[PDB]
Amino acid sequence: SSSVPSQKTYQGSYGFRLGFLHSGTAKSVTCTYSPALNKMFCQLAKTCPVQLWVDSTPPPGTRVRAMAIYKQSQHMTEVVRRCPHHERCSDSDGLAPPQHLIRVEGNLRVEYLDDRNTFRHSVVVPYEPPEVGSDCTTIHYNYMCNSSCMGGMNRRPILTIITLEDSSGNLLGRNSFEVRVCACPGRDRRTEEENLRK
Amino acid sequence: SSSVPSQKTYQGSYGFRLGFLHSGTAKSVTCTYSPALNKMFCQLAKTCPVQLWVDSTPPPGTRVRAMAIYKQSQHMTEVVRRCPHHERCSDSDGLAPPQHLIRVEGNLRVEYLDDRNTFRHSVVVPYEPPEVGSDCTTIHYNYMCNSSCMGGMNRRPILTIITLEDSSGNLLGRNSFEVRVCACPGRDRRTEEENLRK
Amino acid sequence: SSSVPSQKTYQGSYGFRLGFLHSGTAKSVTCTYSPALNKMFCQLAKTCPVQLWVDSTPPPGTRVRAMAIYKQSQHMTEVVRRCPHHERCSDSDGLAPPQHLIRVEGNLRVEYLDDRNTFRHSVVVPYEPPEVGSDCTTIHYNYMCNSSCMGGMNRRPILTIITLEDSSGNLLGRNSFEVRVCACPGRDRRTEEENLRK
Amino acid sequence: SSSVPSQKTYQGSYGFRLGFLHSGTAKSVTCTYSPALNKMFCQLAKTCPVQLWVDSTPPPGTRVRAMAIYKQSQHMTEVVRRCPHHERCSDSDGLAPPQHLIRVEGNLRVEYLDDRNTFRHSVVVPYEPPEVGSDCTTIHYNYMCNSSCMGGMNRRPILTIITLEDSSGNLLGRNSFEVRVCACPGRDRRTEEENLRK
Amino acid sequence: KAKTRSSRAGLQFPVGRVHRLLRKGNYSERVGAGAPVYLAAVLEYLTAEILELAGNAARDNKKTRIIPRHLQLAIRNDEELNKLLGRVTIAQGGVLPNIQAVLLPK
Amino acid sequence: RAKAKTRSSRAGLQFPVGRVHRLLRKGNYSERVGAGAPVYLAAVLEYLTAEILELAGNAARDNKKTRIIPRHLQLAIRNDEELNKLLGRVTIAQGGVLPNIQAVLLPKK
Amino acid sequence: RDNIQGITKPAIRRLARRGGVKRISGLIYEETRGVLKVFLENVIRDAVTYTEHAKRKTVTAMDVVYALKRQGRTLYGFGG
Amino acid sequence: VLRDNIQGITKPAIRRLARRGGVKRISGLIYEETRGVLKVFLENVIRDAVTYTEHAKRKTVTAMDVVYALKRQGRTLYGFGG
Amino acid sequence: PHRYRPGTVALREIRRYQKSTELLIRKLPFQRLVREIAQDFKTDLRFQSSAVMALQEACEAYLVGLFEDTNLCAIHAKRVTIMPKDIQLARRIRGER
Amino acid sequence: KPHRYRPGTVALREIRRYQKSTELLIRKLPFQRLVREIAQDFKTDLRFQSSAVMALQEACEAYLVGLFEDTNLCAIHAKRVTIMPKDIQLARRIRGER
Amino acid sequence: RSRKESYSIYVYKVLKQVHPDTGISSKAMGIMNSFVNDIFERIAGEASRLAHYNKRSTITSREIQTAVRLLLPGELAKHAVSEGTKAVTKYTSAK
Amino acid sequence: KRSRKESYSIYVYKVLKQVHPDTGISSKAMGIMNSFVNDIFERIAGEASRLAHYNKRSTITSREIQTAVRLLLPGELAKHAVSEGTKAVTKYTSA
DNA sequence: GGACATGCCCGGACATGCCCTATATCTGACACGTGCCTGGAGACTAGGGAGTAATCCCCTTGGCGGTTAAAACGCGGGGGACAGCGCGTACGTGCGTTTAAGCGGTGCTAGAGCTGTCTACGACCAATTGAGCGGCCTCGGCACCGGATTCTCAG
DNA sequence: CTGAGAATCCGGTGCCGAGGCCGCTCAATTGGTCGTAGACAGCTCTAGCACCGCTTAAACGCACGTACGCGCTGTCCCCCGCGTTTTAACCGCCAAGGGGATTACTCCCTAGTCTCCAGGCACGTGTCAGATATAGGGCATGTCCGGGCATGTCC
Repeated sequence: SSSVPSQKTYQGSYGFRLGFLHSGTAKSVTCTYSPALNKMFCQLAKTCPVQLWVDSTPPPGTRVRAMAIYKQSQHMTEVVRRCPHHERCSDSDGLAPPQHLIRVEGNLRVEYLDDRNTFRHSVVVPYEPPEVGSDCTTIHYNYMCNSSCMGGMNRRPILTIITLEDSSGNLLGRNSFEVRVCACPGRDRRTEEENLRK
Repeated sequence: SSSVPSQKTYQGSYGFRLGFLHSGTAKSVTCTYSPALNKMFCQLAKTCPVQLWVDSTPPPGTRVRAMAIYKQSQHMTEVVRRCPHHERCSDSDGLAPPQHLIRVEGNLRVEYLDDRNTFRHSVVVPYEPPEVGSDCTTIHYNYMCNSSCMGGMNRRPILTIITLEDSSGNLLGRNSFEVRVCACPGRDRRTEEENLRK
Repeated sequence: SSSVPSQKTYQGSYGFRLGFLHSGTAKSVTCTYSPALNKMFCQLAKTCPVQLWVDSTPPPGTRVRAMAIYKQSQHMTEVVRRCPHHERCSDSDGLAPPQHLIRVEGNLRVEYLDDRNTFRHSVVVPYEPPEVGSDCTTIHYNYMCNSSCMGGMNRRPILTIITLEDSSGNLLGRNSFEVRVCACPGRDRRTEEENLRK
Repeated sequence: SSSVPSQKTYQGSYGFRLGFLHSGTAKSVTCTYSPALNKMFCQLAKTCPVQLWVDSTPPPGTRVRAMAIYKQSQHMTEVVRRCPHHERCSDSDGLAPPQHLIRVEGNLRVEYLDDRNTFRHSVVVPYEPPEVGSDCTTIHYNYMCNSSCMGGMNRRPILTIITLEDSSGNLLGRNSFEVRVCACPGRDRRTEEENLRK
Repeated sequence: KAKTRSSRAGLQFPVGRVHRLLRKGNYSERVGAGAPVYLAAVLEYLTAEILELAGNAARDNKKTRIIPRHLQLAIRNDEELNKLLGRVTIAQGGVLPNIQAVLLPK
Repeated sequence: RAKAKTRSSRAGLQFPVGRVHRLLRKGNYSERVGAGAPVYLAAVLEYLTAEILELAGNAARDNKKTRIIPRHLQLAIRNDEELNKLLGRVTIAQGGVLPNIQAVLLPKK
Repeated sequence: RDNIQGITKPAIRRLARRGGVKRISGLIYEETRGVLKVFLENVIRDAVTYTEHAKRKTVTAMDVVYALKRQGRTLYGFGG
Repeated sequence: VLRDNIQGITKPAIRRLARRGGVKRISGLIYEETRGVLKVFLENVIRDAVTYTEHAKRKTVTAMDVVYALKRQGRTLYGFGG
Repeated sequence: PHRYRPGTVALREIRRYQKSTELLIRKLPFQRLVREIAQDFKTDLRFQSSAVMALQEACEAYLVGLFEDTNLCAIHAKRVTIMPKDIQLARRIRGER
Repeated sequence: KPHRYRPGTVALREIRRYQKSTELLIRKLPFQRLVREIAQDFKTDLRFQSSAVMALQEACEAYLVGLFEDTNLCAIHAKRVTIMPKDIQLARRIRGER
Repeated sequence: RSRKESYSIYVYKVLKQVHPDTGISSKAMGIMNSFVNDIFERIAGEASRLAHYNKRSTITSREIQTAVRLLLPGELAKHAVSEGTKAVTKYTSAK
Repeated sequence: KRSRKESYSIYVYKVLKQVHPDTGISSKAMGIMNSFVNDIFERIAGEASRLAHYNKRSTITSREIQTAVRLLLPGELAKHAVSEGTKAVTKYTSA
C-alpha cells in the first residue's frame, strides 16, 4: 500500500470504546480476549464478538469499519489478505470476496471495500444503537485465515482497527486490538501471557 | 482423473529395478530412503537421487517417466499437484510448469506432460545407458511441495511411479516408492520406522 | 566519483537524530546496533530498522535519503555498489536496480537515484511524521551484499549517510553510522567491541 | 550442456597415464596431489604440473586437452566456468578467454575452445614427447577460481579430464583427477585424508 | 716477569701509553707518576658511561651492535654528556626526533 | 769584546726579541726554537699594535682628546672590520659599545 | 637570601638601555636576574676552583680573568 | 677551470637539509641566501685546509687537514681522525 | 584522485630523514663546488676521498643546525615559513654575521 | 599644564646618554653582597679581592649589554619593540647557552 | 707494517666489561677514537695551562683532578673524581 | 722593591711615539694594550706549537709562525704582517 | 484436551577465506689469531723542583657617619601588543620528463710516505752588562663646576 | 612657531696620575761546544684522477589549489614618564688581622739511561647477521544443521 492507516486510539465526540466478552482460556476456546495484551485469540471462521460502546449516540448514517494491518513496522505497508489456499477454497458466504481476511457475520447490509488508492481491504456495516435494554452494540467478525498461513499472514501478528466514521467516511472515532488467529486460542493466550513475565 | 495409473511392480524384459543411496537418518538429511518402508523422505526442492538398474540395456529411444499418485485408495483419483502458494511463487527453473510437483534437475531433454485424457502430470527423460564401465543410471528428482502443503497434498502420502517406456509410451517396466516431503527427513523416517513396532 | 559526500553530523532546524533498536548480540541476530562504535551489524537482505527523530516536524515534501560511502579515506572516492555476483543474481524486488547496495523495504514511493554527476547511488523516500502519540518514524533498509563480497565492498567498512532533504533536495539535516554486513552480526559486534579494549 | 563428457579411464593404444609431483602437505604449498583421493589440491592461478606418461609415442599432430566437469551427478550438466568476479577482473594472460577456469601456462601453441554444441570450455596443446632426461611430458595448468567462488564453482568439487586426442579430436586416451582450488592446499588435503578414516 | 701499572691498578686503559703521550705532547718538562693513572682512569669511566648509554639505545632499537646513530642518541639524550659535548658534531649521528609543539596539527 | 747591541735593534723593531724568545722557550711550546721565530712574532705584534694605536689616536683626535683611553681603543677595534673580526670574542673594559640605533626605532613623520 | 633584590629595577633598565632596547616588559626583570645569577654560578665556580687549586683562601682578580677566558669571553684590563 | 658549479647545489637538496633541520615550509627566496652561506663556509674552511697543506709541503689536501681546520673553527668533526 | 593535505607529507619527510643517516647533498656537485672554490685559493689541488666526505659531513651538519635555529626563530615569530631574514637573524645571533 | 614628552623621546635620550659613556650602571655593593652570597654556596668564608669584584662586574655588564643587543634584534625581527621573556629565551637558545 | 696508535683493544675490553654482548662497527670505532683523543687533548691541555699559571713544572694528580672538575659536569665530575681517587690510592698502596 | 714583573709598556710607548709622536697613553689603556699583546702572543705561539706537533716537527721555525699568523689574521692584515716579517728576518740574517 | 504432527529459526561449529609472523639464505666487515718489534717496565742515578716553616706587610674586612643621588612607589595615559579578519600569492603536492649522480672496471702517474745521510742549527753554560723595572717627583691632561648657547621635542 | 627641558660648549680651578729620571739587578747577549733533527735525495707503491658505460633515482618544469604571510582595524592594558618619598650606595676615615707573597732549608720525585721483554699493531681469515621468501600460525568471517520451539490437528 502507498500508506499506512493510523492506529491511534481516538474516542472522539461520542466516547467510542470497544468491549470484549470474558471467555476464559480452555485450549479449545473459539474466541478469547486478553486484557493484559489487548489481544484477541480466535479460531479461523469462528464468531468473534466485539462490543461497540459510546457515551452518546452518533447520527444515523454512521458506519463501523474494520481493517487489519501488520503490527510490525517493517510489514505495515503490506496489505493484509488471505493466503492463496484459503483464497481459492470454496468458503465464501455469498457476500464476502474470497480474498478478504475479515468478514462480518449475520448482517445483510455489510459492504466489502477494496480501496482503489490504498489497496486496503475493509468491511463496513451501518452503526446501530444498542437494542433497548442493552448498553452496547455487538458486531460479529470472522477471521478467515490463521496467523500462520503460509503465503498469507505467515506468522506475522496483525492489528484490527475499528473506526467509527460518518456517511462521507470521515473519522468519528478509532480503536484497535491485536489478533492471533490460531487452532488453540486458550493455549496460545496463556503462553503469551506467561511470557510477559519473561 | 478418469483413471488411476497402475502401481504394480513389473521388472519386465530388461530386469528394471530401482536403487537408492544409503543416506542415514540425521534429523534434517536432504534425502533418505527407508528399505523397511520402501519410502523416500526428502526436503522440498532438494536433490533426490533415484538409481535405475537393468539386467540388459533397453533400445535407444527408451524413456523414463515419473508420476505421483495419492497412496490412500479414496484419494487415488485426485491428481497430485502443487499447492496454490507454491504454484504461484517464483521458483520455476525455466523448464518445469509451475503446477508440477515432480521435476527432474540437470537434464536439458526433460519433458513435462499434462495428459489431456487423464489430467495427470508427469516428467519424462530419455533413458541413458550406464557407461560400459558402470552399473546404474541415476536420475535426480525434486519435489516442489511438502506432503503437508495445505490446498495441495494436505498431509496425504503419495507414491512415485517410475515407468520404463519405449519411444511411444509402451510399458517396458514399472517400479514405485512412497514419498514424504518434509522439513526433517531423518526425524520423520526414524519416527515411522519406530511406529512399525507399534 | 568526482566528489565525496559530507558525513558531518548536522541536526539542523528540526533537531534531526537517528535512533536504533536494543537488539542484543546473539550470534546471528539479524540486525544489531553498537552505541560504543556507532555501528550497525546486520545480515544480507535482512530488515534493518533505523529510527528518525526530530524535535519538530519538517514540511510536507521533505524526503529521507540514504547513501553508502567507504569509511577509509583512500577508498572514499570509490562508489559503493553491489558485487558482480549479487548484481547478476535474480533478487530484485521489482523496485530496486540490481546494482544498488541499499534498498528500502515496504515503501511504494521509494526512488532509486544514480547521480549523473557524482555517480553515487542513493535511495530516497518521503518523510512521514509519526502519529501525534508516537515519537519517531522508522525506515527499514536492506543491505544487499556482505561487507566481504569480493569485487564489491571487498572487506572495506562503509558508512551509511542519512540526509533529510526538502522537496528540491536541499539539505535539512544529516546523520551517519558505520555498517558491517555479515553472516554473524552478534559474534562480529562482540569481537569489535572487545578489540576496543585492545 | 546438452551432454556430459565421459570420465572413464582409458589408457588406450599408447598406454596413457598421468603422474604428479610428490609435494608434501605443508603451509605455503601451492600444489599438492593426494594418491589416496586421486585429488589435486592447489592455489588459484598457481602452477599445477601434470605429467603425461605413455608406453609408446603417439603420432605427430596428437593433442592434449583438459576440461573440468562437476563431480556430483546432479551438477554434471552445468558448465564449469569462472565466477562473475574473476571473469571481470583483469588477469587474462593475453591468450586465455576471461571465463575459462583452466589455463595452460608457458605454451604459445595453446588453444582455448568454447564448444558450439556442448557449450563446454577446454584448453588444448600439441602433445610433445618427453624431454631428454625424462620418461614423461609435463603440462602446467593454472586454475583461475577457488572451488568456493560464489556464483562459480560455489564449493562444488570438480574433475579435470585430460584427453589425448588426434587432429580430428578422435579419442586416443583419457584420464582424470579431482581438483580442489583453495587457499590452503596442505591443510585441506590432510583434512580430507583424515576424514577418510571417519 | 713484567707486570704493568694498569694491572696493578685494576684498570683497562694503558698507563704506559697515556704516560708516553703526556711525555711527548710538549706539555711539561716533568710528569708525576699518578697523573697518567688518574687520566687513564677518568677515560675508562667516561668510556664506560658512553658505551652503557649507547648499548641501552641499541637495545631499545632492537640492535645488537652500536652504530653512530646510537652514539648520537646517547650523547644528546644525556643532559651532562650533551653539555660536555656541546660543540661536538658526531658524523652519521643525525639529530634527535624533536618536533616543536606549535607545529603539530590541531 | 764587541759592543753589545740587541736583536730588536738589528731587526729595526721595538718589541724585545730576547724577551719574546725567552717566553717562547719557557712557554712549554717546544724543546727547540729558531732564531727567526721570535723576530717574526715581534714584527707581527708590533704591526698590530701600530694599527690599533693609529686608529685609537684618530678616534681620540676626533673627540679632541690627546690621551688614549679604553673608550678610544674599543671604538678603534669595533670600527675596523678586520680588527673586529680578530677580536670578535673580546670585551674591552671601560670600552662601552658603538653608538647604533636600528632604523625601526627612529621616530616617523 | 634577599640580596638578588639589590640589582634593582632601574639597574636592569639601565643595562638594557645600553643594550639598545626602547621598551621593557614587566616580566623582563626576573628573567634578567635569573640569567645573571646562572652566569655568576658558572663564573664563580671556575674562579673558586682556581683559587683552591692554588691553595689560597681569597679569590683574586687573576682567578676571575682565567675563569672568564675559559668561559669563552676574554676580559682585558685586569692583568694577564 | 670549473665554472658555475654553485648551481649543482639543487633546490631539493636544500629542501631536504631544511627537513632534517625541522623546517616544514620553505620560501622560494631561501635558496640564494642558503647558497651564499654555504659558499662562505667553504671559503673559510678550505682556506684553512689549504694553508695547512701548503705548510706541510703537500699538494693534496688530507682528511686530517680538514678535520683540524674544522676543530680550529670550533666545529670539530668526529670520524676522520683525531 | 587522492591528494594529501598540505603538511602531512612534509612532516613525513622530516621524520623519514631525521630517522636515517644517509647524506642528503649529492657527492659530485659538492665536489665540483669545492674544487671550483679551491682554484681561486691554490692551483691544481688534489683532494682525498675522505677529505671530500669530511667537507660534506661538516657542511650538512652546519646547514641542518642552521635550519634548526632558523625554524626556532620563525616559530618564535608565530610563523611557520622560513624567510631570508630568518637566516640572517640566526646567523647574526650565532655571531658569524 | 606641565610639560610631558611623548613615550619614546626620553627613552632615546637615555639610550644616547648611556651609549656615549662607559661608567658602570649597576650598583657596586648590592652586586658584591650577591657575589659573596652565591659564593658561600660553593665554599664558605670565602674572600674577594676588590679588583676581582670589579672584574666580575665589568664582565656582567658587558654580557648583559650584548644579550640585550641580541634580544632587541630578535624583537625587531618580529616587528615588535618591547622585549619579553620569550625574546630572552630565544636569544640564549640560539646562542647555545640553553 | 706501519704501526699506528689506537685504543681499540682497551675500548673493546671496557665494552665487554659493561656489555659483553655488543659489538662495534668501523665508523663507530672511529668515532670512539676521535672522542677519546679529543677528551685527552682537552684535559691534558687544561692541566698543562693550570700548571704553567701556577709556576708548576711537573704534571701531578692535583692539576689533573682540578681540570677534570672544570671540564666535567656535576655528576660526571663527582663520579670521575671518586673513581680516580680510589684507583690512585689502590695503585699507590700496590706500588 | 717588589719582584720583577715584566710588561710591554716601554715597547708600546716606543711604537706609539713612532706612529703618534704627540700622543700619550693612560694606565688603563696601557693595561688593555698589554692584555691584547699577551692574548695574541698566546694564540700565535699555541697555534704554532700545535702546527709543529701535527707535522712531527721538533723545532720551532719561522714557517709555522707565519702560517699561524695567516690562519689567525684577516686577509690584508696577514699579507702586511707576512711582508714585514720576511723583510725583518732577511735583514736580521744579513747581520 | 492431551498427545502428537510437522515446519521454522538459529546457536554451535565447521568450512575455508586471508593476513601475520617467524623461520630459511648472502656479504663484507668486524672479531679473533700470529708474528714481531718497538715501546713500556724494572733498576739505579742525580739534581732540582716542590713541600714546609717563619716573616712581613699589604690589602682585604669590618665599622661609623653623612648625604645625596638613586631606588621605590603612585598614577595618568597613550601607544604598542595582540587578537581577529580578509586576501592573494607563493609554496606545497603530484606527474611526466630528463638529467646527471652513482656504481663498477680499469690506468696510470702524481705524490704521500718511508729510509739514509749529514750538516746546519738550536740547546746549554759561563761571564758580562746594559736593558728594564721599582720608586720618587712633578706638572699638565682631564675632570669637576657653572653658566651661556644650541639643539630638540611637543603642543 | 615657540617655550621649555636637555645636551653641548666654553672657561676656570684643581688634582692626581702619567711621564720622566735614577738606582739596581738579573736576564739578554756573546762566545764556544756538541748532539740531533730536519733538509734533501732517492725509492716505493697508494690512491687520486680520468674515463667509459649503463641504470635509475633524483632533479626539474609545470599545473593547480589553498594555507599562510601580511596588511588593516579595533581594543585594552601595561609600561613610560614624571612627581614625591625613602634608603642605601658611596666616599671618606680608621683599625685590625690574616693570608699572600718571599726566602731558606731539605728531601724526594721524576728525567735520563740501560736492559729486557711482552703487548699492541699490520696481515690474514673466517663467519655472522640483513633481506627475502617459505613454514608455521593465527584470525576473518560464510554456510550448514541439530536442537528446540511454534503451531496445526484429532480421535
